[PDB]
Amino acid sequence: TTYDYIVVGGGTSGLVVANRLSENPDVSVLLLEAGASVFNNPDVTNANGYGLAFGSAIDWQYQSINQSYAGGKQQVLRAGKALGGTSTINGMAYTRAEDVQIDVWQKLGNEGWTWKDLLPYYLKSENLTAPTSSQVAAGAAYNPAVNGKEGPLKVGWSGSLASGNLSVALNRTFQAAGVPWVEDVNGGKMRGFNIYPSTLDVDLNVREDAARAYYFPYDDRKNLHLLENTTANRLFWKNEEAIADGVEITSADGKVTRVHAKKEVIISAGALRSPLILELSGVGNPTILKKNNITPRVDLPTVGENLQDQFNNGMAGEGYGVLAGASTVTYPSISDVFGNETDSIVASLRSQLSDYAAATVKVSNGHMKQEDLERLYQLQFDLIVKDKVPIAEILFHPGGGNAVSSEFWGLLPFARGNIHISSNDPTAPAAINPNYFMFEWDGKSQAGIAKYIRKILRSAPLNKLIAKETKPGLSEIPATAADEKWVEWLKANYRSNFHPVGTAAMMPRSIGGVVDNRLRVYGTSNVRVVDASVLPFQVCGHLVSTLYAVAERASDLIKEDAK
Ligand SMILES: Cc1cc2c(cc1C)N(C[C@H](O)[C@H](O)[C@H](O)COP(=O)(O)OP(=O)(O)OC[C@H]1O[C@@H](n3cnc4c(N)ncnc43)[C@H](O)[C@@H]1O)c1[nH]c(=O)[nH]c(=O)c1N2
Repeated sequence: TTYDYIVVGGGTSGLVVANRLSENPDVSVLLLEAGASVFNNPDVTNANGYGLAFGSAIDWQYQSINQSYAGGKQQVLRAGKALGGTSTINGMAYTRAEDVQIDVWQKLGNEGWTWKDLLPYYLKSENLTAPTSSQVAAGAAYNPAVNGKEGPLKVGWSGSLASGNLSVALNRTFQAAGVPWVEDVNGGKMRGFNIYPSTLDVDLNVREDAARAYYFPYDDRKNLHLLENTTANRLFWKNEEAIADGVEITSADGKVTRVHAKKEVIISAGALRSPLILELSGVGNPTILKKNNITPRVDLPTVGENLQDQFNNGMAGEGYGVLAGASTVTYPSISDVFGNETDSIVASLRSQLSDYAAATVKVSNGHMKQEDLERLYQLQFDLIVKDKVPIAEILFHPGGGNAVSSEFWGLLPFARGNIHISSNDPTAPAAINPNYFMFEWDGKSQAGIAKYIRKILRSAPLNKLIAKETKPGLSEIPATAADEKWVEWLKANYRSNFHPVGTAAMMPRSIGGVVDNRLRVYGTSNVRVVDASVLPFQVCGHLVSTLYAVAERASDLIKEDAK
């Protein structure tokens, strides 16, 4: 029951760390995973199975508090309970981030974290299957210079991919609206329309989750150990800067035991669990810890703060006939969405930034300083307004038969919330509050994006295919309706976009960070967080690509520190 490294959470990020640290045959690694294999789970393996696993035994189905700035309801925040984590239940889209938005990580004080520092690790993680000519005819494309050829994560396009009326029409309609087709959204400039690749083993025609990528091909390594169906409760400490001695675990039979780490404990339980594990271990806000019958070990009160999530809405149209083709993504900038209204939207946002920052201070009861929040919000504002990073993701796909479905989300809302333990019982549900719709921009941008989608459906040449909008439809929201009617409908119908970051944010400790630029938790010698918790801001694209790259990079930092 002693190992060099214990990796808590056999998920998207954790499996990368366990894979890379176990490359040294003299280093022993223990993975702790609450779930089990999903190698044979048909809701997981099906390349066309997104959504099948929702609400099943492999979905944690975490519950938020009532969202008082939105519709007042509790929202589910889905997450994978499985070897492979959330990569087993996700939408399989493989898209990255805007170069300048990774560069901001260094601007905020994280030395060595820029697009060019992370780029080799995106490449290291990936093995892209080049598209066939029929896939190229459907619009599949890539830039060879920005895609890896030999990494564990297989990426590619469906063998079923075929050009069809809907995707040809969407491409032409966006181009006419001034949004160009881009060959690859993964080279650091994401704006455009694209037939995006997926985390797919194209030869096997199965979802390429993190366990199929980083675990099963390597599972006979004698130095790589898995304890599945096993829940990590908390870390325990050597008897000053805190030195983790190991992890306390509960097995399937309910027995509580200890496993010991000789070098480090890496916490990779996801953004909605890693901060809870810290809190249960005494690392966090001492007032919250003492209220919940925990003895504080490290006074780090921003654990669980700076939670940032996006929210997703859906729209739909009906064709005159059957619609087919590629699934598309569009990443429009603020001016693509707002056109002539852009300057007005920008001025309104500019005028509110300081007030947003003031309101966010209260969320943490002042454990983030107003001045630091204003600095962070100014960086996000500049990315939106000056660098013109995409403000939305819009997916369009055939919905079956004559249906076209769109799913979309604002990428850079300003609302921050938090997650905290609700007791010292490791099984108790956390208090999770993303504060969806807290700030005017967050809903106003969402409404702008929805109106833009309505306009695209009615624009040539796509309009020749589309009989009418069906969701919301013109009866529910007439085209003469004010913006507030859009915001009301979006509030009533959104879901979490399941993209939470920031709950153990990488920032300097003086401005409220939880981990340093080597992902080590402040106040500890040998504890790291390596998962979405550490991203200090949202990214424009889909999270796994960046989380794999971050975990690949962390693995090198861990190896260096061991030498
Ligand atoms: C429905 C849906 C749809 C999408 C997405 C998410 C969701 C929920 N995402 C987001 C992406 O899939 C997600 O952000 C990452 O998989 C999260 O990886 P992490 O390593 O942070 O946590 P992740 O959740 O993967 O891993 C945490 C692991 O820790 C385990 N665990 C938790 N608590 C534990 C404890 N106490 N003890 C032991 N084990 C514990 C969990 O069971 C899990 O295996 C996505 N991304 C993308 O790139 N493309 C997409 O198309 C989508 N779409």
